[PDB]
Amino acid sequence: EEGDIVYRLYMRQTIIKVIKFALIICYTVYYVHNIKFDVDCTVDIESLTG
Amino acid sequence: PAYRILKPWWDVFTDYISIVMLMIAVFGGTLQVTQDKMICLPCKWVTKDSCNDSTGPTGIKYDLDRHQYNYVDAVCYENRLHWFAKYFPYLVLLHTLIFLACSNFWFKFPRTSSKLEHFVSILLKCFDSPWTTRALSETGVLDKKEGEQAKALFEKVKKFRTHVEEGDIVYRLYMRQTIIKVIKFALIICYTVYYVHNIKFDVDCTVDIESLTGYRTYRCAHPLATLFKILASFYISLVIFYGLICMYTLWWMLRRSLKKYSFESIREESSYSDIPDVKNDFAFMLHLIDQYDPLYSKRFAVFLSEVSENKLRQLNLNNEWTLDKLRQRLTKNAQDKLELHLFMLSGIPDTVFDLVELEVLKLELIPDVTIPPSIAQLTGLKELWLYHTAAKIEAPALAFLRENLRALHIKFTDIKEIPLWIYSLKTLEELHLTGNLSAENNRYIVIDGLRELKRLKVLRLKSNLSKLPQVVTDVGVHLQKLSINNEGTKLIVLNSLKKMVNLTELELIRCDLERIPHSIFSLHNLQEIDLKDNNLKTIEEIISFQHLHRLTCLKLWYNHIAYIPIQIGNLTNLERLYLNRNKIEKIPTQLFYCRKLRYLDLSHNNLTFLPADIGLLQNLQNLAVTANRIEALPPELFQCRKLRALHLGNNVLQSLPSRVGELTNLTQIELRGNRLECLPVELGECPLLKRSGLVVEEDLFSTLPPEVKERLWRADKE
Amino acid sequence: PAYRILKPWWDVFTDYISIVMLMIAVFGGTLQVTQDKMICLPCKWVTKDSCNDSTGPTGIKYDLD
Amino acid sequence: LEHFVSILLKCFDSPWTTRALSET
Amino acid sequence: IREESSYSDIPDVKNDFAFMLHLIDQYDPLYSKRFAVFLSEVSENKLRQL
Repeated sequence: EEGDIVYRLYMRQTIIKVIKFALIICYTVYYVHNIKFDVDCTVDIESLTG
Repeated sequence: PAYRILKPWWDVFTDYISIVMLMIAVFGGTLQVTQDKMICLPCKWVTKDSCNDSTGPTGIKYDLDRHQYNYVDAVCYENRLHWFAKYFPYLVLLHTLIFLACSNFWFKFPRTSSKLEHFVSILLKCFDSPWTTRALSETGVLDKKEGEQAKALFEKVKKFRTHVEEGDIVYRLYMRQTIIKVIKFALIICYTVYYVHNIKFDVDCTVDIESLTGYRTYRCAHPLATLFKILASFYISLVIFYGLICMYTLWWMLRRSLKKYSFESIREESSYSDIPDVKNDFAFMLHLIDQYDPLYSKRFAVFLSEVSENKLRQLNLNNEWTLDKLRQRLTKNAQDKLELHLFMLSGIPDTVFDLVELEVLKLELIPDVTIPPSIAQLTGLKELWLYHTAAKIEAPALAFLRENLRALHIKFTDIKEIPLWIYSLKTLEELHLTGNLSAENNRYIVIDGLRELKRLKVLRLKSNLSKLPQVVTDVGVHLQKLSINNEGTKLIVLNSLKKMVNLTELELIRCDLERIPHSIFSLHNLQEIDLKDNNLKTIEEIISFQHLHRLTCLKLWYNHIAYIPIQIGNLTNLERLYLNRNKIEKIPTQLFYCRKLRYLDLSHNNLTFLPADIGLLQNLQNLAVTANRIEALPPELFQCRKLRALHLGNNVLQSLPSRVGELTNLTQIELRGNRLECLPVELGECPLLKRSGLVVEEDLFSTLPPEVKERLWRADKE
Repeated sequence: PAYRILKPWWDVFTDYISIVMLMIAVFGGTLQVTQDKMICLPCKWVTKDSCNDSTGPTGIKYDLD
Repeated sequence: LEHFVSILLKCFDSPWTTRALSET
Repeated sequence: IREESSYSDIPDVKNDFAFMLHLIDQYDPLYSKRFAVFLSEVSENKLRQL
């Protein structure tokens, strides 16, 4: 009757799951479009290849 | 098996973190193995051992074979690349392994493993017991089996406590373990953080091999540097978390000082105070189990209490003694009263009180007794004897005893064995106290409350008393018999005894009085007097006993009396007279005015002959003159027609007169210890005599006629 | 199951050491198998069966397959 | 060995032992 | 143990049964103690009486 520990932990657990969910949706969708097949890159090594 | 209970939460976190560390270790290792590449090229223009870094463009031509690139790769990988970037995952793997070894060592180490498995086995079989939950529920009738289970369990716990108390091995090893983990933590943080920045993607290396290639310097690239860098950051983060957990554990353990388990909370709460505190190597286990679940501590603590054990003893004792067994153990005593005598038990079996016919209860040397209400079943109880047994009681049983008791005997060492409630009683008729009734500067405080015992008809005290208590003479309105056995301690009477007008029998025994006091003459109702061991030499004062018309018995043995005063002839109502074991030289004839005498005992005096006046005891029935030096009996002895027993053995008789034939009612006679050669035939003339009753040596007995012996044979079985 | 009692502590340590030894054995074995390489080159100038060790630089040509 | 340890465990597990030891 | 618990009538052990006891002693002396009781003849006599 006295404890009240299980409810608190399950509460915190659910909250952590939800906030983590939101974060991963956020940055995943923000950065997903950057994947591409072809890329142009300028690396600046003249001495080794020209 | 069920060692989950041992492991605390921090141990759990350490375990899973170790698994994760091992996972990333294996991953980095296999990644290193499956590709192990570095990509090198030369540098044409050199400035300070480094690259100068100075119509479409065209590719550069170095004129090298594919295999030479691999050679220079291997060389620059071997030499100039830094060892940490090579051997990171191997080291991590090693570290994880030695963490886990430190973790599971004290389980796998046998000397402690035995103690642990034994401990937890005891704990689980204790927790599963039913009597535990009963005892806790308490805050009937039980099975024989589980009682013995519990008893065996108690002793198991006791020997186990004795066995574990000395060691202190587990605590030391756990201490060493934690310390190793912490110092190793610190070291790995140190050099890992010191060397982590050395990992780089690009490396310039000058190896000095001109002959094989003709180039001095090289620029090389290491693809996996970035990945190992992030893994190392992640690694040290996990490691930091691990070490903080270990530090918390260490701080807790060193702060708390666990060698003594305080235990005070349950004994304050549940009111089981008689449990000692715990010593080293058995407290630590309890601290751990407390960290897991406090309930098992409480469930285990119950067996440590002795009160619980005493109650369990009472329960087995109530369980064991069956009624049928007790019924056969009972005894019907000399007064035709059913009695039970018990000694040296742990308490009172409750099965006692269903023996409804019981009339006397005796308790001897039984500690911490409480009288239960079931005593109301013993409707016929009349006596209770408490020998060194203090007794508590509550009101219902108390009321039953107030209304249904006649006598109380107490044998005690001091006041602590005196129940205070006895003075609230009302139907008591006898009180018997054995022990000193007084304390320093507190004479007779123990008995101040006697006034409430308004029905006491007999008091006897054997208490080494200097004086007669005032309270006795105050209660003397209704007291009928008082008896003091003082064991030679001088008693002071001092004028109070005169108030006891109702007294009918007085015994002032072993009080070293040395003279019969004159207060006795006012006690006109006295029937019997006994003056054991008062060194009495002359008893002339008995003249004033002539007014005690019911005086029938005078008991003066083992004194120094030299002669019988003549006035004895005026005590015409005497029935019993004992003057044996004295120094008497002659018999006055005046004794034989007491013609209602039945019993006279003059054995062990200095008598030579019996006067003819012995014929005057017309009411004599039994007589002992044993162990004097009488040679022959006067004829007038046989004028006492009513004789039934004559004890004359162990004298120096030379002949037995024939007139023994006249004793019709003789059934018992002593002639043993004489130098007779035969017996007179007239012994056969006694009708009521039997073979068992003719008490004489067998060789002398054989001299009788066979016909007499046949009639004796017939007489016995009839 | 029941033979734990027979084994003393030193036997236990021997067992776990043997496990570790076998582990490193298997690892070295598979490592040898999966790459089994050595990388050789010639040496142009020889002195006592050993290398003499004697406009930008240019790569050397041995003309080998 | 298996026979020996069987004897040993059933001796340790025997009920008479705890009485025999408790008497001292 | 025979000096301590006062069961003197146990002989010393010979080869191939002593060695086992030494091993069990190295594991835990307690099993050796609990096993030692049955060797005594006093144990048999007392159980007969009981």
